[PDB]
Formats: sequence, structure tokens, C-alpha cells
Amino acid sequence: GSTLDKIAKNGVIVVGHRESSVPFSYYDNQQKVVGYSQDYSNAIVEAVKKKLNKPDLQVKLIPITAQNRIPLLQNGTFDFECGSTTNNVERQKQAAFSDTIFVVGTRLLTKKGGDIKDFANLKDKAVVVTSGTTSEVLLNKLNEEQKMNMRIISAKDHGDSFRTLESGRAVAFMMDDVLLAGERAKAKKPDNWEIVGKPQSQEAYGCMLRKDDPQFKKLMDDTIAQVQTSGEAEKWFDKWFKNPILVSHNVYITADKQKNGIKANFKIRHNVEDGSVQLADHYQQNTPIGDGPVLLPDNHYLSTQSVLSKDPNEKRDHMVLLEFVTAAGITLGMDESKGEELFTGVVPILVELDGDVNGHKFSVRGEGEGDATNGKLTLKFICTTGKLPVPWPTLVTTLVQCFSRYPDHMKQHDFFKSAMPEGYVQERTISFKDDGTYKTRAEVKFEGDTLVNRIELKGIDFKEDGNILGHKLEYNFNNPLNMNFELSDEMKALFKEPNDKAL
Repeated sequence: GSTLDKIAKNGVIVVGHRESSVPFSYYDNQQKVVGYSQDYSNAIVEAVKKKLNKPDLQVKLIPITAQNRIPLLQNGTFDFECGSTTNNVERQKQAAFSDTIFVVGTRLLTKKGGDIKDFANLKDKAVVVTSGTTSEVLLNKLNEEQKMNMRIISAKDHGDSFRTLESGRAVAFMMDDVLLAGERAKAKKPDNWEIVGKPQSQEAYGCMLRKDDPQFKKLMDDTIAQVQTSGEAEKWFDKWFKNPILVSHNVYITADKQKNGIKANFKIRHNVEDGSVQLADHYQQNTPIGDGPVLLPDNHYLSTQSVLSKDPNEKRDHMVLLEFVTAAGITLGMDESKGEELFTGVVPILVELDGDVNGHKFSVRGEGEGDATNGKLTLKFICTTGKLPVPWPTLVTTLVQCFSRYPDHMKQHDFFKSAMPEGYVQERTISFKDDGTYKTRAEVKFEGDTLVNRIELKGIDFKEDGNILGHKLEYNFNNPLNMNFELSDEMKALFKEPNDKAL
């Protein structure tokens, strides 16, 4: 048959999407799947509705990784994906690729004051690469052919590879140039990094679909070709690759079978009013309060973003917070509670915090609602002791992760809801770089119908003239990213003449 036959039969089109392929397919500030490649997916979805003449077609999404994107495509769990999947002949034995939507070149990322100008300069030096990529093959081929005596480091992913370069453990990072810029956009100081070298190869990114389906491929190729030749694709490029984009935070969770709980590690980069960044290092552990059984999860992360605003009719020191959380990082298809039912509806929230920072005592109270079904939070906090001695953004992470939306395939990894209604104890250590430290102990539990979060906070060794006690932090909670990636001549030529050839 054909994918269009199955779509018209079931009345649904299932779209596969990456979870953290910035800026091709990723979660934005509201946990919505956006990106340059996701713009092609929307156009393809609209073209399917017109081809089949079914304007009421349902559109459902599914998160995919490089692990399960081919098996789940082959058994029909989803119909197509538009992200950064590279077109090659090996994958063409397993599936099909649409017209190319992005062309890259394998180059080098290096520090701006070094000696790395081209690939020949890598001789006798340590070069980092991401395992499994074509760059690892090309870099090894160049090392063996030219006898370069290179110490090649193969890291787990691109973030690991860049942090190898950022820390100085390698002199250059070789990968597709657009992914080098993506890792540069998330750097401590993106201004320090430079893309150099002549491309060792060209790689083509294409939307993937099932093999031996010319009907569905023709529709995707026709939709992609029209978007590119008409100039709509260049406008998408400038919006995503030459303009600021909003990205979610990631809270990585690991199990802790010793204490029947979990641990968490993440960093928050508070913006300073002078343009600099105040780093906040979060170390977290959660222990169940009751003796019953709780869910112990595999390694996964929470995609979180919070919007900070002000009540214009509130005279007290306050913070209005909207939060959007989703769980991610667990491969659907390759993965072997009572409190979950307590969050099926909208749950009232009460937050009470007693704080002590360098002797400055204060208290904060918060009300609102939690929607775990949609992974949504809305809360208004008020400093009941008068003025807040610390900036409001420093207290955001301290002031109820049981309201995160765990998708249906991840529900067995939800420790937070599983510890309810007895709840859990949340202890944190927040190390502000070149400043003081927060020490937090919180009890999160159900008091009646209300989710309650009582916190005791102690802050020590803070500079009275620092970014915290001096109120030098901006009233926001995001770090806008800019790829600063120009439209290459290959991308211009591709938009003029769309094709689906592997490179």
C-alpha cells in the first residue's frame, strides 16, 4: 500500500520529531516542537490534508531518537520525521529520504587565538569527534593516510565533544559546521570559538519516510521543492539560524537505589544586567517520605522553561510564574503508580519558604494550580516579610516537579508522583559561581487536596556587593540563543535546484 492510504484510513498522520536537535526540531519555551525542519513538517502535514481532502485530519506527534527512528518508522508507529537525519546509502536500504532540506560541510571548531587554521594543523595534536558520525570516519582516514599522529577522542554526543574542546582537552572539534555553531551558541563564551578548515565532505539532511512509497515521497518532495524555490525556506533559515531563539532548560535525573530516591544535576545561567552571566550549579537529591514503593527511573531529563512576569496591581514584592515541563530522554520501543491518579486533574498548590541569607531573614508564600496532564504551572509568589533580599530568579528552582508531564511511554519513570500522597523530601545545594551558596531542604506532599511545598533555605558566604545580595540580576529566566550561521552557497544552490541525493 502507501502511507497516504493508512493516513486516509485512520484519519491520523503521526509525525516523528527530535527532542533536542537545535534548531531543527526541539522543545521551545512552552514545550512545543518547533524548528527549521519542523516548519517543513507542518507544510507536509497541510499538503497531506489537501491531497487526501480530509481537513479534519488528526496530527499526533512522537519523540524519536537515532536509536528507534528506523524501527518505529518501519512498523508504522509514525509516518515521517523532519529533523537532521543525514542521507546515506546505508539508511536507504532501511527507509527513504525526501528532498534535502539542509547541506553541511565537515569543518573544525577551534579557539580564536590558536594555531588551527586548516586540517593540516591537526598534526601531533588532540582532536575530539562525536562517536558514530561521518567526521570520525573522515578524521581517522586523514590521520591514517597522511600519518598525522593525531590523538583522536570520540565523545558520546556533541555536547560532550564541545566540552572536551571548551575545557582544552582537545584543540579542535570536527563535525558538521551547522552543529559546530549550535554547540558554540550554547558555550560559556561563544565569542571565543571559530569555525575553520576546508570541508572534508558534504552531508545532506533529509526528511525520512518508509521505503518503497513513491506516493508519499512525491508529496514530500513537491512540498519541499515549492517551499525552497519560492523563497519561503530562506525566511525560515533567517528566523532559526540568524535570529535569537528560545530554548528550554534540561534537568537530568538519575536513580538513587541507595536512598530509594533520585538525584538531579543541572546548571542555571542567570543573566546579569551588564551582559554577563551568573552561573548557578544545582545538586539535588529526593528521598520519599512514606515507606511504600516508589518508582525508580532510568536516566532521563526534564525539559523546563519558566516565564517570569509582574502583577501590575500588586504593591508587594512578588513574582508571577508560568512554567511548562515535559519529560524526555527515554527511547520508546526499547525499554523494559497510585499517586499518578492524584494528578489527573488540576491540583491546587501552596508554597511556603523560610529563608536566611547572610543573616537577612525573609519569607515567601505562593498559590496557584498545577496541570500535570499538560505539564503546566501557574503560581504567584509574595514576599510576606517586606522586601526580598535576593533576586527572584535565584529562588525559582527552589520554589514541585511532580507536575511535569511524563508521556505515556515514560510513566514508569515518574518518581515524583509515585511518592504521593506521602510525598518526598527535596534537598539541594546551589553553588553560585564566585559568590555564596544556597542550602535547601523541602518537603513536598499532599495536605488535603492541596500540593504543599514547605522549604527551609539557608544562604552563606554571599557578597553584599555581589550579583545576588546586590540585586544585579535581570528579571527573566531564559538565555536566548543565536546560531549566527550564514546561508552558504550550497544552500542557495540547493534552494534553486531541490534534490534528494546523498552527499
